[PDB]
Amino acid sequence: VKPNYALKFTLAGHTKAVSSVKFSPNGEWLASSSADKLIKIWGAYDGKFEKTISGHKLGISDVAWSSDSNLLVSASDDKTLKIWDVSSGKCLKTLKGHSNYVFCCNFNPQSNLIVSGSFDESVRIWDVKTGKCLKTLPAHSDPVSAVHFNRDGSLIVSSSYDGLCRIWDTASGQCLKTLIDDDNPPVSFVKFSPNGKYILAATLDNTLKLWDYSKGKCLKTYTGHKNEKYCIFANFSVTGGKWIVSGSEDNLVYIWNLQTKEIVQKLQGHTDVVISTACHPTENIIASAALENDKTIKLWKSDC
Amino acid sequence: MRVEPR
Repeated sequence: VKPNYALKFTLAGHTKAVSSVKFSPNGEWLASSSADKLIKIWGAYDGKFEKTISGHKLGISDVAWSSDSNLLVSASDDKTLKIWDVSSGKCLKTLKGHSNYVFCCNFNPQSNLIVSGSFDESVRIWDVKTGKCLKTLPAHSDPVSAVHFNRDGSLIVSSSYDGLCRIWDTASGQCLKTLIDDDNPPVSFVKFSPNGKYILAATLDNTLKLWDYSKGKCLKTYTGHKNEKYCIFANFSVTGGKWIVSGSEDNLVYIWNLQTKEIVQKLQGHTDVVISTACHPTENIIASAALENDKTIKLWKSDC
Repeated sequence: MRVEPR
């Protein structure tokens, strides 16, 4: 079985490169962050622009939804994160304390906590209600490229240019595991599988790997794409067939079979590096976004 | 700056 993703919409309106796109957990919305210091909200199913959210003093590298789809968090080069009410567009909180560009962010499932990773080689855990920083993990010896909570929020996975993935106990901040592999290539992205048993990690040697968290063993490898310079988002697609979805520096969206590792589709149409992909929580829908020479988001639909 | 190469 192979998917047949086809272009449904292109979304234009960011004035610089787009950095991240995410579907709202309720499937209604796509949120995009960009170098032009803006977040934009679009309808997931019709591509209609809904609103712009602004207030960061520099560009935004990541954005994430709360579980109830009511809040957003953004990570910015102005060294802060911001918590936003989506319906009103107002900034509810500004999370300060990182000493460098903030690069990645995510809510936990309960959405009382936010995790962030920064160029200051640190991971921080923040309280949503008060905006205070609860914990600072001396997580890495290089910039932190990704942070992600597991299914129930008891664990944090982080990745860094230092070549390490680290599993942390959220409650204690103690490191439970470190994944190392061979020649220590920079790790550009990491995230838990939906079941929380596996970890998908991108390295800047044109490689994706599926690791079993419990065993510390790499189970699958995915290649054929170009990934050497940027921290590209990758995804588990679970609404139809079980795919791995990633962007690529050859302007293509790559889709692999999870079990067999064969490339099952390449989505063509972007005119720059595809920095971010996102998979719709209930429909076979992919959102992709590209850098300076493109500046657009594309929505793709498939039957499986 | 995710939009800039390393």
